[PDB]
Amino acid sequence: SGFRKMAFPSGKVEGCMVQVTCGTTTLNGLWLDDVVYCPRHVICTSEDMLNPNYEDLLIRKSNHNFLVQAGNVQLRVIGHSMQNCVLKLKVDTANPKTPKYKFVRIQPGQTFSVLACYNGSPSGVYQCAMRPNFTIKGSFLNGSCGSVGFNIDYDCVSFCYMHHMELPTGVHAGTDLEGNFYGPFVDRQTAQAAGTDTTITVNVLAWLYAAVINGDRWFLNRFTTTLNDFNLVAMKYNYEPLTQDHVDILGPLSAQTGIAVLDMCASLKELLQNGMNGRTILGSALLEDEFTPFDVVRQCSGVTFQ
Amino acid sequence: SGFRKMAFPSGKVEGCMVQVTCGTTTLNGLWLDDVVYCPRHVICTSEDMLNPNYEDLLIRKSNHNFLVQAGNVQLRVIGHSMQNCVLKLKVDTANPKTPKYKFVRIQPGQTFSVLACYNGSPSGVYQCAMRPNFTIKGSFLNGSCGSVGFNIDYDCVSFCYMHHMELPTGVHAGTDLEGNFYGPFVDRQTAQAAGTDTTITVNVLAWLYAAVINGDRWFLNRFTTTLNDFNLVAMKYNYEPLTQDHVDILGPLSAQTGIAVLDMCASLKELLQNGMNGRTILGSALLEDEFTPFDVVRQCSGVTFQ
Ligand code: NA
Repeated sequence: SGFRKMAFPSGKVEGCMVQVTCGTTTLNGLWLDDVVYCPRHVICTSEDMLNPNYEDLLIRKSNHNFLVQAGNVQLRVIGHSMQNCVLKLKVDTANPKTPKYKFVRIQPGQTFSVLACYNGSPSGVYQCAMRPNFTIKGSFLNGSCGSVGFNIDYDCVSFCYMHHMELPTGVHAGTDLEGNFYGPFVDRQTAQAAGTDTTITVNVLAWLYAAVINGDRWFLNRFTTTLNDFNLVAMKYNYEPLTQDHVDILGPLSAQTGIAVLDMCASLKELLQNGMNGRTILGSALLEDEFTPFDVVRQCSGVTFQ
Repeated sequence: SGFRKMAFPSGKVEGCMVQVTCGTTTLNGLWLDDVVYCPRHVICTSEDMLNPNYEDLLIRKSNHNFLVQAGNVQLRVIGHSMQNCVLKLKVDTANPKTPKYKFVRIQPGQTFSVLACYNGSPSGVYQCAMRPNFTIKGSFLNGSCGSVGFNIDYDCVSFCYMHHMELPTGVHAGTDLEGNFYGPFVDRQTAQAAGTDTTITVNVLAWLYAAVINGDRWFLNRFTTTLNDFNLVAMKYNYEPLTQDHVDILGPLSAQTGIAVLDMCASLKELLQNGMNGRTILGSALLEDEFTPFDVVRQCSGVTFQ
């Protein structure tokens, strides 16, 4: 037993990380088959970043202006193209370590692992959630751009995130692997409003199920509620509305614990209205929302990869 | 910017994980060169765990009683030997993915990453601390036994932990890679008391420095303390005594932030006495003690591995 924030094993992603240099800018690229994927702002200086015309900046670059290094192997660039906010650098060599993969665009509230990288080399792996406002609360320094987020299902790597920027607020924004930003963000060093963020209600509930399974039960109460009643409370506390689809997703955890979702909603409601009275749940003095129902089932059943 | 509980990239360790089955018992092993290392209780049934004579039990076992799977391939056991609480299974094939490695015995309060595994298959990676009482608060399901803990220094994997036991109280006990238990624990399914745990003071200070570097400064004050007077208060809240060795270890973080160690101790003193009063530090409602000073420096300056 025990319950931890767990990242996917990073080995299949480590084998794909490369360094991309264009003029004086170096960041990270992802090498799958004979294509290297990286943030288009590799072609920008910090001056260009205030108001970049990517089309005109890219027209100045040839294949040989892109230095791509995989460990010590120099790759040769034989094509370049811009797709939305990503550059695709065609190289003359297939990555022999290419895992089975998919490109996926994740929904807000979904979790993924980030392999944080500098100069094409891995520094660390951590789990996070795509906030309802399509930001992530990461650990990204100067040079981390091109670091990717992913899920692993047995042998298949689903790439869902590439890192592009830090907002002035110190939260993180980036794209899917087709180069489309999550949220309204743009690859320009400018003031950018993220949404009002909200708590991922179905994730908090999943983690209350996790707590019961590990023997934390103090917050279980003799109340029930309705969806519409619970949702009036969720709106007051800036929690995402709960839908029947969310109830259906929680059903296996309901079945295990013998606690009907609406009874667990009545418990969450009392926690929102009364606070936690300085008590903890799974070693947290806050309600955690960065575990999906699928993450709680995975960690509580013992699913594996390779 | 941003600060996350970051694990080491796990690729080097993934290539070393195998499955070891002896009769009804399956757990994880570590394949380095032509040796597979695993918990010696792989030779025990649940029935045997009550009072095993390992010497006698190991005598009844033949090489071919040890089923070793490295993915789709079965390794041939040609040797079995006991070192303290680890079995070394000699195999006919050296691991071609053997990284540069050391075995190291770590100190209470030091941190490491765990590659959690089931039936030889890596399932996830997390960073934890060796508690002052030599337990780890992990996430370990039936058969996660044999999962290892490690650090990386440049190119060399330093293995420091193998998981052996889930204590009845729900924390975890295990050995160095020479099979010596951390703390007073034994590989017997028995009631075992863990010592009184304490909070890792030098780690909480390191994490307060990480907070300031990331723009969380509300807990700073213009109060002073001697090491001796801080320790009188730490003693009251079950915090480890802070030594000069500890103050010296925090010096680089003092130097970067311009906040004297004893000034940060004056801050922590205030935090223990008045609590956090509804406020958070780096997103946490509690004081975090699973970051070392070294962990904060390498996260905050973007150290990488190859
Ligand atoms: Na721990």
